[PDB]
Amino acid sequence: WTATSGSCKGRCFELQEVGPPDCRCDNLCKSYSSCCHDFDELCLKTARGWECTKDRCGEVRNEENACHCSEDCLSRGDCCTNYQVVCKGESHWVDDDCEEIKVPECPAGFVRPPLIIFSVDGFRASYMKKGSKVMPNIEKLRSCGTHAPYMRPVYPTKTFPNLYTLATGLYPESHGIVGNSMYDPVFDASFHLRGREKFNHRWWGGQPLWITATKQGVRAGTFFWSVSIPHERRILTILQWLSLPDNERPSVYAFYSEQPDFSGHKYGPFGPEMTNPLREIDKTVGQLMDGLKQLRLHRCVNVIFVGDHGMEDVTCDRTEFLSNYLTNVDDITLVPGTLGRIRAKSINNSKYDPKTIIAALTCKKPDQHFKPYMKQHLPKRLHYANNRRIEDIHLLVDRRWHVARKPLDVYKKCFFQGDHGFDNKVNSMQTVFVGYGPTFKYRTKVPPFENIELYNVMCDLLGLKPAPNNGTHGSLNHLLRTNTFRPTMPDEVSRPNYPGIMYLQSEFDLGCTCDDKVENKLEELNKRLHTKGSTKERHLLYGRPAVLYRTSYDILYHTDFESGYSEIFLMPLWTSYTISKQAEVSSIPEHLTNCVRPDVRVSPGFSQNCLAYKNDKQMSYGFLFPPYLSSSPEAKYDAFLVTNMVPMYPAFKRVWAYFQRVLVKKYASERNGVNVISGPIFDYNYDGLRDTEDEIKQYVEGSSIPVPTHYYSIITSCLDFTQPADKCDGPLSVSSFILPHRPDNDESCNSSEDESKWVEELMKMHTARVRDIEHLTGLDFYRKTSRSYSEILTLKTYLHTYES
Ligand SMILES: *[C@@H]1O[C@H](CO)[C@@H](O[C@@H]2O[C@H](CO)[C@@H](O[C@@H]3O[C@H](CO[C@H]4O[C@H](CO)[C@@H](O)[C@H](O[C@H]5O[C@H](CO)[C@@H](O)[C@H](O)[C@@H]5O[C@H]5O[C@H](CO)[C@@H](O)[C@H](O)[C@@H]5O)[C@@H]4O)[C@@H](O)[C@H](O[C@H]4O[C@H](CO)[C@@H](O)[C@H](O)[C@@H]4O[C@H]4O[C@H](CO)[C@@H](O)[C@H](O)[C@@H]4O)[C@@H]3O)[C@H](O)[C@H]2NC(C)=O)[C@H](O)[C@H]1NC(C)=O
Ligand SMILES: Cn1c(C(=O)NC2CS(=O)(=O)C2)cnc1COc1cc(Cl)c(C#N)cc1C(C)(C)C
Ligand SMILES: [Ca+2]
Ligand SMILES: [Ca+2]
Ligand SMILES: [Cl-]
Ligand SMILES: [Cl-]
Ligand SMILES: [K+]
Ligand code: NA
Ligand SMILES: [Zn+2]
Repeated sequence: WTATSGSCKGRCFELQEVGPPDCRCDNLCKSYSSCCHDFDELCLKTARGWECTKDRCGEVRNEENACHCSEDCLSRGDCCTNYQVVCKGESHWVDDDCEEIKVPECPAGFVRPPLIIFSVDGFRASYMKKGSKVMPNIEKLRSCGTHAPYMRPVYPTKTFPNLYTLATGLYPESHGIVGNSMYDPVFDASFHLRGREKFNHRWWGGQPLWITATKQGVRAGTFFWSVSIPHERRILTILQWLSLPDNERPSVYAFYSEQPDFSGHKYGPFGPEMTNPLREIDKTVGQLMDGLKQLRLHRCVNVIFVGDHGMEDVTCDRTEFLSNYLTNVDDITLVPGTLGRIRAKSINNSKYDPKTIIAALTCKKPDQHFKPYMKQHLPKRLHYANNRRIEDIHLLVDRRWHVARKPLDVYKKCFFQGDHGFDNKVNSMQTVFVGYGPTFKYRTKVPPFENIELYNVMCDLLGLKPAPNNGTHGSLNHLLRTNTFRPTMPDEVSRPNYPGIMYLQSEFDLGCTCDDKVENKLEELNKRLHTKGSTKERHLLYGRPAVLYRTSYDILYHTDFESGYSEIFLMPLWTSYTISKQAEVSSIPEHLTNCVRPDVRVSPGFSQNCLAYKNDKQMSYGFLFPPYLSSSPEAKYDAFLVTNMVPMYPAFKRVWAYFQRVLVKKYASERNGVNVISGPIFDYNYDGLRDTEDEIKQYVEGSSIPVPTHYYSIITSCLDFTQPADKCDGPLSVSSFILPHRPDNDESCNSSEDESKWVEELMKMHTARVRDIEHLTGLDFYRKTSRSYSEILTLKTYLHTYES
């Protein structure tokens, strides 16, 4: 109950929320049924529209007008945005030449350049080129400022997840807004876009920019705009706030447009009806820039033009129905559409079985347009699991499709021709970034980056210390003229041991055999040299990874590879090797098929053993440095050391062997050599973070050998592929993956076929950033290169997406 019979006189769009049941005049007032009686009359004026005309110039102020063309309007801060153009012979901002903004050019009393975030819903990356002819203001921002070819959203590629990631620098799993609808079992409550539920603070985790700003003495405008406030009035409201006195004036502002998403849903991304919404957004940008120019702020304010997600072609007829797969279809609740999430109708149902639901959804139809996953099995690059609001069963829906429970759900609740929410690597989901202003670079292209990075930059732009987030601070320094954040490499926590030969063969009782007894003085000194690190400059190109937690580990050198061998996990944390373009692939000789060799540098008590793998009927083993890429028959013996062995499901060994036997050499040939770092990952609680050993849920039967949840590889080469990987003078090129270590290949529908037909496709789905691997391993890579640390941070954030 509000008492809506106070007044908004002189409080229109007040910045501090006065508290119920005083009546409100800020702009959530609408969403709470709490506006003062006179809010519309006083705060939402519309008379005479939004543009000065020649006849209004010098008018007598009339306070009923929506905006003013009277002589006193600039000092009152409420002219129509085109006032100077119409009434003072000025040029529209868009008609002026691009002029570099080397320093902020701010009115007196401005302590720092303001930041305006101009967010556009559903603005697909390719609109920048395809609509260029009708968006002159946006094209000027883009060509004059700093821009990327596109910006990668987070998954799911929906509005609230992406805008709140923008505001927090957090993955949806961490901020809590994991979809446009959710259930929180702990709260026992449901969240929807409609409804008033979404306004409860309990949903919204992390620390959004406006709170970061306010805690550190920087004032913010509103970020949420009521749907009934027209765009022209949101712009005027921002410009009015910008004429407040210095002690009252915000430094950060946001403007939000429901378009072009709104029309894209109706008309598809490139429907003829989409030209007009693009024109209208551009005109709104024009109003802001002309309003800034009137206030002498157009060379003072940093503007960020950013989208939340793109838009794909999606129709009613491209819908998969769970009722075509399950019989029990009425025992589930599906969160439907461009993703699926499944849980039980009743938690009083003890008969509900995830495993049978998954099996009933797996490769059941030959052209099936969705794939089921337990959420812990989703590609780690989605970071979509560590939240109670994300249901254990997930469906990744093919682009251009929907999933629904039953057909009646689609015609008792055709219309739409566009939608979004797919995998965030999908081209049609990519969105836009432009930064324009004194702090951004001039006429600069930057590579595509992820929207989780922007929070740190926005904090830099405003002199704020960012709250802890998923960005990599420094990775976007290259966007900025000044206000760079000069990151420093994290300190190594554990220093390695460098063991020599300390154990006689007979001290080992591992139940291993190798056929390796086959006796020179030239070749005697050589082997010694290799075991002491003589080839290490070839195989370890970017220094040793730093271990950023407390543990016990050994560096082991070999002719063909170097490893960091964990005494706690009984296997390498990392294995590093370089494969030149000219390298030869060989087979595992017949006599060496089951060969495993004790490592006389490492104690029996810190070694794996062969017996465990023999007794474990489900578990086999593989090798991190592949025997197939041995430099010589003699070097090959090194690859069979027990210190190179790792636990692997037979089904996973199909993947791993094909990667090691065929793909590494392919990459070396295409990229002119590669450096490979491979190792295990343990993420049993699916939080994206290295497990401690007391979190491991599975071991090789009857042993203390932990079973990895995933295997990674980082594959680096020279960006200038005329230079070999091992003699690269300039920037690097990387691709990485985090393959799930699964006992079946049920994820791959074509896995009964030869590996040449499915393995590479799996690996692409599980592409990863180096930084993803860093979080999962507590390692820090690229410690010793020629390159600046900011560049390396950019490289560590790169994702190879394999889109056309
Ligand atoms: C992306 O970046 C983010 C942000 O940097 C990273 O997330 C951080 O990870 C940290 C490590 O996991 C984590 O730290 C823990 O937090 C506990 C304090 O928590 C509250 O306070 C903060 C600060 O204001 C707040 O942000 C938190 O927010 C969560 O809480 C609610 C969820 O209901 C939501 O409002 C919000 O969305 C957020 O949810 C998300 O995070 C939680 C976990 O915090 C998830 O469960 C959700 O799914 C969702 O993802 C909190 O309100 C602190 O209590 C923990 O301490 C334990 O462990 C330490 C080890 O040193 C030790 O001292 C103790 O043993 C202690 O153990 C005791 O508690 C145990 C666990 O309950 C118990 O089992 C023991 O036996 C003991 O009693 C811990 O420090 C930090 O909170 C999050 N921050 C955020 C915002 O998510 C994220 O990791 C990054 N992602 C990647 C991939 O890098
Ligand atoms: C998205 N949105 C809506 C909306 O969705 N309205 C419909 C749901 S309805 O049914 O109520 C009508 C209204 N205003 C906004 C803008 O919100 C933002 C803008 C930016 Cl720039 C950032 C950042 N950084 C963050 C946000 C929020 C979402 C975190 C507040
Ligand atoms: Ca949206
Ligand atoms: Ca973990
Ligand atoms: Cl916004
Ligand atoms: Cl959703
Ligand atoms: K076995
Ligand atoms: Na399969
Ligand atoms: Zn939409």
